[PDB]
Amino acid sequence: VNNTIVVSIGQAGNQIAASFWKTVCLEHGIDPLTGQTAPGVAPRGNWSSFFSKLGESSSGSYVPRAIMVDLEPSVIDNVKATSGSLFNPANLISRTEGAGGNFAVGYLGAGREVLPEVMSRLDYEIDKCDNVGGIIVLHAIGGGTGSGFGALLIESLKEKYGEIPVLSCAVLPSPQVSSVVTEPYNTVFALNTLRRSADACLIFDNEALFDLAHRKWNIESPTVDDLNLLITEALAGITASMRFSGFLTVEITLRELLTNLVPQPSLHFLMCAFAPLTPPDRSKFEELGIEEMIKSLFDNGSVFAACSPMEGRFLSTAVLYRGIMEDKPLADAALAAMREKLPLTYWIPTAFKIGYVEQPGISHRKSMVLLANNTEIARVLDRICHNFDKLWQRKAFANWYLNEGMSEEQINVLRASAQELVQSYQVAEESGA
Amino acid sequence: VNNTIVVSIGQAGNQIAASFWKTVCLEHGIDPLTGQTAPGVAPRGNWSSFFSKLGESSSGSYVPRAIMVDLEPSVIDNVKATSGSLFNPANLISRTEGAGGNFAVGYLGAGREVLPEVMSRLDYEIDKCDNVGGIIVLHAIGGGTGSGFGALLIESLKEKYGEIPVLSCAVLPSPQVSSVVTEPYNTVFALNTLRRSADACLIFDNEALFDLAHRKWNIESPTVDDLNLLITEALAGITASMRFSGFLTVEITLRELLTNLVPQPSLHFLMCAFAPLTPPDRSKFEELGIEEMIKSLFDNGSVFAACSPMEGRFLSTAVLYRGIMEDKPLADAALAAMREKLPLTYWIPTAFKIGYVEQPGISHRKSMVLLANNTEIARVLDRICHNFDKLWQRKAFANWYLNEGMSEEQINVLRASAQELVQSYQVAEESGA
Amino acid sequence: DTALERQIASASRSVEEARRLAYHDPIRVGALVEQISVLADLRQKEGDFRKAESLYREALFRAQELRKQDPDLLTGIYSLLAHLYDRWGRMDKAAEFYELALKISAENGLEESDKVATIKNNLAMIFKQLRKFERAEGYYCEALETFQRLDGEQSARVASVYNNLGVLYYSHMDVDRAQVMHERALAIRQNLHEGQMDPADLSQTFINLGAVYKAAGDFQKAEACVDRAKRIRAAMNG
Amino acid sequence: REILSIHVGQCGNQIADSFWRLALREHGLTEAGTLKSNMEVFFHKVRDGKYVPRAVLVDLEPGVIARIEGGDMSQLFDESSIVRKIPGAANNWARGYNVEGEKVIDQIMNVIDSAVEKTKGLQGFLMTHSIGGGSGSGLGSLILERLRQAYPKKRIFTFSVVPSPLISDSAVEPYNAILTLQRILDNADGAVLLDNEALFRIAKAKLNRSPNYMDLNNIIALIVSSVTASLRFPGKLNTDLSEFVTNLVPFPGNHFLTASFAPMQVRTNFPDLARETFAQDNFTAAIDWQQGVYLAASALFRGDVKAKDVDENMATIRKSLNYASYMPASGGLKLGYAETAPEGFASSGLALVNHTGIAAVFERLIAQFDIMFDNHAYTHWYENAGVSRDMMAKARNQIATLAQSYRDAS
Amino acid sequence: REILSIHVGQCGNQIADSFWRLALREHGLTEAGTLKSNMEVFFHKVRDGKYVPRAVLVDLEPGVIARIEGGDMSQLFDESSIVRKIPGAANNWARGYNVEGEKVIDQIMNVIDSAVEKTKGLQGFLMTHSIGGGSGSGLGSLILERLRQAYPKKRIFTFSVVPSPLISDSAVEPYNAILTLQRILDNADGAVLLDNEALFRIAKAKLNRSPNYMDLNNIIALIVSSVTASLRFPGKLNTDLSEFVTNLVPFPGNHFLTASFAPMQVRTNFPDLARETFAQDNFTAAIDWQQGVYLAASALFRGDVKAKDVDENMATIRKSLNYASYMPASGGLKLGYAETAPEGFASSGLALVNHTGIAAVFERLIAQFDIMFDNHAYTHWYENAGVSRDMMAKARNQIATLAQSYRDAS
Ligand SMILES: Nc1nc2c(ncn2[C@@H]2O[C@H](COP(=O)(O)OP(=O)(O)O)[C@@H](O)[C@H]2O)c(=O)[nH]1
Ligand SMILES: Nc1nc2c(ncn2[C@@H]2O[C@H](COP(=O)(O)OP(=O)(O)O)[C@@H](O)[C@H]2O)c(=O)[nH]1
Ligand SMILES: Nc1nc2c(ncn2[C@@H]2O[C@H](COP(=O)(O)OP(=O)(O)O)[C@@H](O)[C@H]2O)c(=O)[nH]1
Ligand SMILES: Nc1nc2c(ncn2[C@@H]2O[C@H](COP(=O)(O)OP(=O)(O)O)[C@@H](O)[C@H]2O)c(=O)[nH]1
Repeated sequence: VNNTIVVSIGQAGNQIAASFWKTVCLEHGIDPLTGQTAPGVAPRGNWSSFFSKLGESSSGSYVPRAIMVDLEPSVIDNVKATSGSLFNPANLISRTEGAGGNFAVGYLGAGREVLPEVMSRLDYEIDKCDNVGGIIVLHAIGGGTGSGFGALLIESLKEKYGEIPVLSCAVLPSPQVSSVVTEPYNTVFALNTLRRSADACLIFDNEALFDLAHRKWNIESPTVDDLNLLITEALAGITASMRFSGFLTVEITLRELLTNLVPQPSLHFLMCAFAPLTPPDRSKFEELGIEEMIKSLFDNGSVFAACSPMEGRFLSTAVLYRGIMEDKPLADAALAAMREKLPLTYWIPTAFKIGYVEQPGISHRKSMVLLANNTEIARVLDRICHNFDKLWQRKAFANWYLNEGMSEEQINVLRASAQELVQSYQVAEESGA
Repeated sequence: VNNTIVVSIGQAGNQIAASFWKTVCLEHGIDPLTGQTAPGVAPRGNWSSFFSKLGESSSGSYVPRAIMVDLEPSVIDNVKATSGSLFNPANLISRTEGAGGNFAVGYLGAGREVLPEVMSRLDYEIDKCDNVGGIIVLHAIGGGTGSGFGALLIESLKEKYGEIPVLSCAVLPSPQVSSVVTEPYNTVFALNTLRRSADACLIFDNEALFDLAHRKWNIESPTVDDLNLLITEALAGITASMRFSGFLTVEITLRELLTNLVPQPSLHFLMCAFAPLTPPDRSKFEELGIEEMIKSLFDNGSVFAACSPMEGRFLSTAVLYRGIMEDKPLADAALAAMREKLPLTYWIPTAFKIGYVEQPGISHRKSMVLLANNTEIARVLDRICHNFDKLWQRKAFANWYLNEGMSEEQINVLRASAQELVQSYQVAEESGA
Repeated sequence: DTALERQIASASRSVEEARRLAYHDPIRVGALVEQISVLADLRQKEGDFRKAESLYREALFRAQELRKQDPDLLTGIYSLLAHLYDRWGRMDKAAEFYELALKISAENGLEESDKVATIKNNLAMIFKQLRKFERAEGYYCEALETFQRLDGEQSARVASVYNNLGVLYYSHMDVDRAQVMHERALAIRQNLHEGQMDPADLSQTFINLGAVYKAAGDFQKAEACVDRAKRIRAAMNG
Repeated sequence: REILSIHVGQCGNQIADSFWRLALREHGLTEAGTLKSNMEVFFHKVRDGKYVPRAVLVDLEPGVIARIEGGDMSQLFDESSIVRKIPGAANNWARGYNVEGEKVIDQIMNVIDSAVEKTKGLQGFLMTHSIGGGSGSGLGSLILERLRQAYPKKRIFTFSVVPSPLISDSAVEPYNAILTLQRILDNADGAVLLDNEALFRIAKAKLNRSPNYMDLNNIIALIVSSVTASLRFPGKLNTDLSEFVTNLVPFPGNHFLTASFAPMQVRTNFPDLARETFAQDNFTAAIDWQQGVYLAASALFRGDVKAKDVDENMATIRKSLNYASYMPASGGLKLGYAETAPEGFASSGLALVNHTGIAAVFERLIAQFDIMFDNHAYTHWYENAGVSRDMMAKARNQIATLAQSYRDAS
Repeated sequence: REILSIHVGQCGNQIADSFWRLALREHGLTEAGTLKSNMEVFFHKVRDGKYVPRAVLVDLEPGVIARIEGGDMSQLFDESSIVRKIPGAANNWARGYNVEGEKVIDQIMNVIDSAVEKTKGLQGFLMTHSIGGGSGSGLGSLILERLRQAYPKKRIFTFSVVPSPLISDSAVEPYNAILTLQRILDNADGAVLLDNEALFRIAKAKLNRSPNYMDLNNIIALIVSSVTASLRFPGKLNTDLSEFVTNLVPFPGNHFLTASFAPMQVRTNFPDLARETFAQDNFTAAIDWQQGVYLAASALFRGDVKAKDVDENMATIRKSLNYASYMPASGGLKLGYAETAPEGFASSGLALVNHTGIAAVFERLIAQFDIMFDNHAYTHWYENAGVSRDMMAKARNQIATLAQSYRDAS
């Protein structure tokens, strides 16, 4: 089956992937603390999309196709304490110093040091794959490692392989408050890579992921244990078509997902949404039907993004149903109303790539995942382009980017290369209007 | 052939008809759980008296001419679980609320609601008939549905058609204990209909049907599975002349049966009896000859009625032999002794309408069925007339009959109309003495 | 299977969800009210007014049980019951319930609130129907001042109260004051084009000006108004 | 034919812990609500597996449901099918009917209405409470008004628990019955009066263990189930809830029924179950016997009870019984069957008996009311909470009529 | 007269699970391939009992056959009659035709050639796919080239499934039709265009159950069988595959057929089956009707259908139909019969209808192509995988000719 590697860069990408392989292993009926399945019985679903057979005894551990890369040791040592013998600890690479909001440490620095060791483990995974057809890099677009080495690694991987999708499932900076002081820098330095050398960059935003766990999962303080579960359940939702060969499962590979969702090579920043956002308190009589999950998919406060999705133009949309469906013609006819309700872009007549997966989610029985390639995703990056310029008219922080090896000529290119990105939806908004 | 509809009202009428169409289908060599016959071969006997050709492939189901009506859903859903695709499920009408010993729910109430739907299915059956010559309504004269809607339906059917016999094969209240607290009410309210607008009311009594399965079918506790088989074998005995065109079968239609058994329009309450009451344990060397079945027909504890038959006057008698007979002159000469033994009514010189059917019964090889129009059948209804008056001097239960739409003036009419019934045999007893 | 039955099923689930939420967390009363308003609307549309009333009473009991009393919430709930009574045709009860709302606000801080100005407007309208002109005028003026202080003079809500006063004065044949009111309403309504005001309100103002000018003996300006209303109502077909 | 249930008061909700642990056993469900028969009657089918019951656990003093929804049964009940509010209808009818009743009655009805608009064949209300306290009898008197005013054509069966004749158990308790027995007489189509003196004794002969109000309620919770188990376990002689009003309630006042259970997997050969069912000591009320003739008895025999036996057993029983003069010789006793016994039993029996003896329960509760009302003996707790003496003497003049309506029915 | 079958794409292989479970039923075989009629048509006689079908289960994304050859049908298909390869022709014509197509097409043809050198009377190709995806439409477009280049004198019937007019179901799907409908128009002798909007509706009226793509394909799998059941269940008026090109395809472009099935063991009296067969709502495409006149309809009535009835039924139907002006008065409708109905039915019907309405399917798929191609709206996935805009606009200029070729045929 189409194998797929989940590379986990940075603290924000690892702590998603700490919770992502918790989910995926529990999704395949595999113990997430040992790597071994239930004794003697096969794992449910098609395990070999993400996993690898370690030991031919049918009860041994299944090592996930996952390299966890971060320049700070405390993140993966948290994972090594909370995974046991699940991961391959040759893939759980760590360093000492860290990056610390400095792009030019993850990209050209301590991340340059790990790059001969990281790529010597992707080559270990890919040669171990049957035929790998996607690489899901989990990082943030805010830090020094996830946005630094994530910009390095993806440009070190399509440059090497190139015939493989790189879905950079990434976490944008929240606009409510910046978790890094150099966070509108580090995005624009990664928007060089995540525009040019990544086939798609699935965004997530920490503001919207707070609101979708506070107002929707009805808790007071949504921790990062639950931000990395809203993301996870979406990342374990877009990859349910990759991992399951069921009844009428529309088996969507990453390339099969991105041919439907990347219209032209500079329009591949995808948002996401999940349904139902019913809390896990067993609201059984309030479980949502398919006619009303799609009504809750496309709310303005339902996507995992700072922008307002229905205030702009949905350019390419991919609604990935996942679970027990009784109603195929009631499916796709709710989207027929949503073809009328939602702002679409003629420039495209119709775009709803609809996945079914009969294997249900862990938390949900009838779960829906959206991937709307929106034009509003430039309006998230309009904030980042503006917060860059306020920190470039002053020529902000200091030498911190410049002493590591970057130049003022290069930084103005990458601002333009993010300006070329933001205009590339502004090209596609009014022409799509 | 003369088609004949078996309408099944109430729980007591349906559970007879649940077992009646078990018998009749097995009697015609038709599977009672699918409706289809044995593959390729025709059903034995003349199927089209009770059945209908559904699908012209000669192996498809034969839908019986039967509408099952009851205001409680659990009775017909028991039949739908125990008939399969035999009945036409447009005829298996059910409701939710039920009647519950209230005549004025089956007659003027929830039974009034089903009456446009019930009569739209009798019209479906009758138009499907070749030329229908009898309607055998199976109910009880005790409940709120069988005695309520059975009083409604029969007055809604002779009022509509009128040129058709209505043999209300009905189950009187047992005098040993009342299964309904308003059971001597509900009879007298149905003795309006079953005297006036029914051409005959074949009675059955749950006391005698216990004794004829305990003392005769030698079991300890006769269940309602075996009350509805003593009745059934009698109802599949009076209808063997209707359904079989054999060697020397005296083909007795309902009108052909009631011209011999209804002397004047207020004397059409008929008892019944069956012979042999040999248990089904294969008492082969104790199988009864025709000279001694007739000795067991006319015992006091041999009729399906609370009254003692030989203690009163047999007004019109119809002994329906059914099975393999070797002895035609030994037949009818046993009845020549029974012309002398039995109390007959000059007022009639002779009355023994004698059916032969060469097609034998399922349970019996030489089976005999009696239909004695007795004068004692007022003595069953003398009990009901007395138990009405004890519950009318007090003006019993409450508003339950009166709030539904009935009046105290109407109820005193129907007591008189049952007093006109009881005196109508008291007219015919001493004048027949 | 009917569209209304579908809307009810959806609105009921949504209410049941907010009920359960307020079981787990008794503080979340405001959201229950919102969900209730939608379901109560639907019950009114089908004519089940007692069901609608029960929903609002339930909302009210939850609000009353809060350990920290929320007078603003109670004010709003009473005004929803008042409006329910009004649509039901129970005119006295509608006035009584708006008055209860106002009394709760007057006793706490909320004299100069959004809700209170709305209530005074709606109450004034009921007083017009009760044929109590002086009481209607009083409340309309208070609603007018409060909206003036809360929103600019240039707002939809100010123009609405101007309009309502206009109709009040017109109905008691004070033609002069009717004119002033409707012109002030016209002035504001012209300067406010977007989704902050639909054009059908602008047409009502011309319609109302038409009847006022006609009553004033200026049949010329009357027809000019009636014309411009017709132009507007026509122009919203496209 | 899907019966809503209401469990008001501490007495009723403690039966709800007994009833919905016996309704789950007879339908064969686990305690969480999922599948381990017409299950549609008591249970609303939310999903394919989970069956949420059609019960409101309406209650003041919210510690009773904290026992229910704390330990083992929190997943079962829906929490939009409940009400919990402090204060606690302070064993005071006027708190339960007027003060803390009007706070919850908009929430009670809109939770009933959200449970009966999911129905698809609503027939009845097994409203379970006592006529003794202030929540079961006060708010129980208020729900009966508002439910009959909302559903005037549906049968409302009240499953009361009378104050004990033995001692009080509450001081103002004979006030709280007559203020409730008014509204039961005005609204409910038939009430089952149960008595904790008889529920102590019959459970004392049942168990080799001194009972408690969990063990007492399992006598009630079978009677609550056996009344409506010919409605959901059909069998033969299908007796719905509409036939417990037409058959057992002769006059428009005499609708207070005295129900027994038998046997008290337990098998019983059944010539003696009918002698156990209509034992005078097995009826669950301190009704009068030496000056008491029945009006209309019932007999719902469930399980492995075949109908041939009642022609020999029940006709023998009805000769042993004492009916009114205006009831016929072998008649006056309706019957029914179910095709499934309760879990733990193999052949059960029930007997709703409408009897003049239940007026002795009424005459006790008036003779207690007679002294206690004229001397203002707890009256100011009603007067200073909404309910005047005019409203309370008028409650007496119906029950004094009702205690006479059985003496007129002899 | 032994028809090879090809099942390319997830859409086609899911029909193969429906078709070879209906081909085994109509020939009366078990699911393993052995004997439980001309069985030589679909099935290669390997041994005396076991009949291996003449199907290639050609597929990318090898999880579809993992459903087939995992559960209950692994013993049926020969595994030298298959191809399974990752990656999965990524809903991308250029992956299916050029990138991952040229990897498998040497294996596809040499498995076809190993299946047609076992024949002994090869006549046709029931090649089953969709024109929507990248495997069924991409590699389906490649097989049609290589099979016509290898067998230019054999009838190649394409059983397509059109993209829905309702919504997309794939983003780049109007590209993948016109890139495929070119090669169907160039190579295949007659195509049956089916539509999942009509397959939803007609199955919705069939079942009392909301359909799925297993239930939708049983409408197709009967149509796939009923076309070629006058070829294997002979009867009278033997219609082979050579008569669906000469009779139903007037001009050298108009070979896209809209097939219905009726009845939708089910018996039908047959004056109404002909009214059900040529119901406008029973045709399995969203063809135009208010601006649509037929060219050439067919009627394959199988089972217990005797030929005297069509002189009264079908002559009545053809008066109700709308043909072109250049078709005769009672003519223009060919007929056929089989002596054996499908299992489960007793008298079936089929209707291959060549109609100008199928150009409205073409006009939709060009009007979607018109906006989407000029704005490069998914074009770079073809350009960066072999297929240029010159190769794709040339695909449009044949289908824009083809959409005109029906408007020239009115
Ligand atoms: N969703 C999610 N986001 C996180 C988490 N931890 C950090 N982030 C975000 O990730 C961004 C950058 O942190 P990171 O890349 O881990 O810094 P680095 O390790 O120095 O590269 C910050 O803006 C945080 O808001 C987490 O656990 N989940
Ligand atoms: N023979 C026979 N009689 C029955 C059966 N079930 C009930 N009965 C009798 O029918 C009478 C009335 O019951 P029924 O009409 O079914 O009540 P309803 O459904 O409420 O109208 C009772 O007196 C029972 O004795 C049965 O299965 N067979
Ligand atoms: N059968 C039964 N009776 C009870 C139970 N709990 C209390 N009682 C009796 O019910 C009567 C009324 O108390 P109750 O109505 O619970 O008070 P309230 O809930 O505050 O209105 C008391 O006299 C108790 O003897 C119980 O669980 N079962
Ligand atoms: N009739 C039918 N249509 C299907 C089935 N599965 C998918 N489809 C439709 O076929 C179209 C093409 O998908 P497909 O060709 O399977 O993708 P590919 O195999 O990756 O080329 C989609 O638009 C689906 O709506 C099926 O089993 N039956």
